[PDB]
Amino acid sequence: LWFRTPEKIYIKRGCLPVALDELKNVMGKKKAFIVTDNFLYNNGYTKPITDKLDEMGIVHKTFFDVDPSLASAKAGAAEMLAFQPDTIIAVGGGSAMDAAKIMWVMYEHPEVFPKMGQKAYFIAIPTSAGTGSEVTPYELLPDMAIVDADMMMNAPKGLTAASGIDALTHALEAYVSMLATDYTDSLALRAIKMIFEYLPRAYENGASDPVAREKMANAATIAGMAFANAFTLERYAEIADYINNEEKVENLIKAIDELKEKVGI
Amino acid sequence: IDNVEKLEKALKRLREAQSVYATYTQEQVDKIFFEAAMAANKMRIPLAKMAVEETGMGVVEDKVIKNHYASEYIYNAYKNTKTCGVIEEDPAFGIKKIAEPLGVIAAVIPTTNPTSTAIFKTLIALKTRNAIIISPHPRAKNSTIEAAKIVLEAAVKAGAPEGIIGWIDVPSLELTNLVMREADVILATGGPGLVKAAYSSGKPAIGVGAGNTPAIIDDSADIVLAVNSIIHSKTFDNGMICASEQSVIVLDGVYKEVKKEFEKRGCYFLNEDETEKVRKTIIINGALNAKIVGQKAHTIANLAGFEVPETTKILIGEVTSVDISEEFAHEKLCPVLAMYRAKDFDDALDKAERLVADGGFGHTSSLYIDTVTQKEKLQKFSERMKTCRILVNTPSSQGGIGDLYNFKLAPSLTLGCGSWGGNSVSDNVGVKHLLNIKTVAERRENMLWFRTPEKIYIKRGCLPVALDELKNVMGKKKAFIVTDNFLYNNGYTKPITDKLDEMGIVHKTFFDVSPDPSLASAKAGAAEMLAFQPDTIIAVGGGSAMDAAKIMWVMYEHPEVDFMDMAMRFMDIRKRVYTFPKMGQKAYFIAIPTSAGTGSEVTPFAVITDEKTGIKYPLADYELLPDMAIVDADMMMNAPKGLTAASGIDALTHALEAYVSMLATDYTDSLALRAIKMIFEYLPRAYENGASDPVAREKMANAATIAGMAFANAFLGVCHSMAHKLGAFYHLPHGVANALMINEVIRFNSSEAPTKMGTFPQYDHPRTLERYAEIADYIGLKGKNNEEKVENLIKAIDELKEKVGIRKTIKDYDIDEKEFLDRLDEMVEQAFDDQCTGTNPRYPLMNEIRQMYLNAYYG
Ligand SMILES: [Fe+3]
Repeated sequence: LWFRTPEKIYIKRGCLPVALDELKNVMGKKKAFIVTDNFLYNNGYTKPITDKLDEMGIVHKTFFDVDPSLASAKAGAAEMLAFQPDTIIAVGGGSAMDAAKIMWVMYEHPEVFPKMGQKAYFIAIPTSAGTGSEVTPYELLPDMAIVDADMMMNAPKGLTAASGIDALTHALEAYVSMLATDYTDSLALRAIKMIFEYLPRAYENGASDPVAREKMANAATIAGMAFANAFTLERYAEIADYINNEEKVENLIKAIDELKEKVGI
Repeated sequence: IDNVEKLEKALKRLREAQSVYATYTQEQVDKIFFEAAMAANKMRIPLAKMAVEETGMGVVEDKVIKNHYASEYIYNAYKNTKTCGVIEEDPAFGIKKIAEPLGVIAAVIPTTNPTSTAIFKTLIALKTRNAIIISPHPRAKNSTIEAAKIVLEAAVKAGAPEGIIGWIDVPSLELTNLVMREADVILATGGPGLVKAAYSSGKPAIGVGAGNTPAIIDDSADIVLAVNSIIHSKTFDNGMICASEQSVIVLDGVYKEVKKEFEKRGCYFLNEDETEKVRKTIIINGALNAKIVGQKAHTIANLAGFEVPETTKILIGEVTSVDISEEFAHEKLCPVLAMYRAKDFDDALDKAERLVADGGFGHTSSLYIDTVTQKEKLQKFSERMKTCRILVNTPSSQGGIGDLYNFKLAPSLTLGCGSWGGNSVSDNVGVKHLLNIKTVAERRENMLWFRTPEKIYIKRGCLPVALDELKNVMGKKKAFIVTDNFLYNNGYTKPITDKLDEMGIVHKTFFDVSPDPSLASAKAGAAEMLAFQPDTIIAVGGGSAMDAAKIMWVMYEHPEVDFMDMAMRFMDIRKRVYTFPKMGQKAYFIAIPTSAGTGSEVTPFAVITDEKTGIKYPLADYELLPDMAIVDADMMMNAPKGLTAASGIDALTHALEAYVSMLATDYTDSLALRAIKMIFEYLPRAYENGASDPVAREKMANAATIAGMAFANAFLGVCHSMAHKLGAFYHLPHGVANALMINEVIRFNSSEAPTKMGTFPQYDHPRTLERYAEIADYIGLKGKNNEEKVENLIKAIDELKEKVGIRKTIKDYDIDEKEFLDRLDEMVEQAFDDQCTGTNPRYPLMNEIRQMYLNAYYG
């Protein structure tokens, strides 16, 4: 077995500026390539990142044209090759991160796993709390991950519910998986317990309950780690007890149905 | 207002008016500013005539220009500047500036600029929402008063409070002294005698200095431009304006052309007798003559006693000395000018500094030079003059008040001279000097992290695979194996050297590491590494070998590093004074544990014994994380009984203190809980059988690794701060020392009313009892009231200690009572001054640490 995670994972509210100032100017990077989508770029969710990269001396280029398509990935790779960046920042979560990873692969290896750590330094910043794509791939694994609730305060209700259910599903299959070990078991159990407590609060109040949003972000990250490191009746019984080993499955499925009802699925 | 009582009443009414005016919005202030600027601009011509008639000096046209400047440019500069409420707002942080007003201002007006300065000060006071009191010079009083009226009425026609500008009709020394002592802030002007009283009154003040300004002309200069600029600036308002050139230093190379250009355009050069006459005329009885300021060159010459053509503009007298005794080296607000002869640029710089230090210290200075190829001379000039306003190719009178010839310079009168002149501004006085910026702060939290070594391989028999990976993807060629003598003598490194000797890797081993390693062994290992120059480092020992290998790695990649500098205590890991050097260029670090409960294969700590005094110094930084962690049960199935028990209890203490620590997040919480459960579930079986229970041995190693990650990301507490010193003083094993103190630290931390807390932003209130309750619930214990659960946890820990053959107290390990008592006083101080102590939730004191030690010893 193994255990692979990104080099640095930074988690707290308001950690985006400090995670950039204290490292990016320290490493001496001079060029940045932000990759986002139309919606986030238009609403101005990339403003703090460009504002931070403006205070210190880095020139930045934004690519906001991206389910992703391979044609968009090739266009982004061509744009990267023309711009020749050094740091790649992926913002948006989900499709945006996969697209950015593919662009990174094609930009650092135009011949097309090969070793891609020479031309670019990859940073992932999620704006959704369901995918956990910043910690999952093993040569696609990002070099750094920044998790803060400020980027995820104003998510819509349907997206919030879908993201929560996706994180729950990831945690459940990470715990049940045949390759699961103690590390993934502990992470998945923690993620499930945090999901069964704060998802209704995040779906009801939304931005009015920042604690629930931050807990959902952390649970999404833990579930992503568990899924990345881990791709039966006793397992489900232990999960239910943590939250005659036959009725426990029924109670767990009833609780899952109740949670789905609470978020309007 | 010519007596005290009326002045006090005026202050009272001005304070009442300011209290109302301080709450106006942006639009009202904008309208008032616009109306006042309109009135002041429209009344530019009569004011200049009145000022010239009353003061008896100056040129009416230049005063018109000055009034028009003080209205139009002042309005244009701060036309759309925000001075009302929130200015800067950073949502990520919690900072917010409000920019409140200042209060009532006591403004002093000189006699050289009666109306323009009054207009400027009144406008900047109105824009900033402050009241103002004008104290006019006795020579120009009426004119200044009129200026204020021209604004005041306009202000109250836009919505300003009635008594928002006030003035003293008849000024006197006692009245001025009293009015300075009452206003919150003083805005002084008029040079020495008044600025000293402003700065010695008990209230904050903003004064201005004045004096000589030197103009330098060198070989590579535009002669026509320099001469004409000097003439323009000197003749502007007959030199009665401040910052006008008082002396010009011309180099030897272009003296003739400069002199010819000066005499071509209306300048009169003085011979010896006329120079002496002007000397006697200018300074009388060691003071400036009051009948010379603002007068024409012809008038000055007639006062001296000789006649000059009616078209003469400047009187120029060539002199040689720059000392105080030279009357031509002093300030003179008149068209009289002095010219110096210089040999090279350095002589010009020396004369300029000698002339600016004695006179206008901190005020303007000017240079004329070709700033295309003579870049070095410009930098030399810049890095030499104690001058707040250095001008290049610019007339000084119009350059000091800079919006005409240069931009991005604040347009204003009241030229600040900085600390050199006894002032506190060192800049052009704008609106930002009349504001009280107040900041709003919101509670944030420190950024946290999750840092682990990459490529952590977890499987029995996986060492062959992970060591074969070394050649395919990485392809290293040299290997250095750091172990201890015990495992080397018993052949515990045989598989590794067998795997390396299979293929093309040259390997060397170092086995001279004793338990509790010393720094001399670190030097020996670093020297051997330097001699061999390896590409990989492998540590195949449990507790001491990893620390030794890490310190040899540090001393090998950076031989110039110092241990005492590198082993300092800090408060924040990311704010430490000493920054660890990067370690990724020479060697590759691999850790292969053989004792379960150390966790050093995944953590940034390393403890080293000094051997000079005998103190175990722990040092921590994330640059020490190995690049490869290989854990395999095969090399851990032959541990003794006592060693296994010590390792298990040390791992349990690691997990408990990681869970309880202030730096605790969900990651370390889950890891610590899993490690805690798996240690209780499997430790006795591993201790009893050992070789016959492979499952228990694998589970113990897995739990040890989980706990290692847990406290690698969340630092430990005071239990280790005590156990380190206890095991260093009496040669006790680390696990045993941890076992004897955990059940007392648990009681120490679980207090709803602690004497002190751990001063961490996310640690809001004492919550340790609840955390211990969660631990008890997860481990499978029963209780109620959140109190019996902690007691049952303590009982379970005691039973676990009893099961693994660990005694009950310190005294059971043959520790002399007198020796213990004689060194407890010195050991407590060392226990308190430890790196881990700063992370404990309760932050123990000295007496409480001593009491814990006594309770541990006496049971
Ligand atoms: Fe320890």
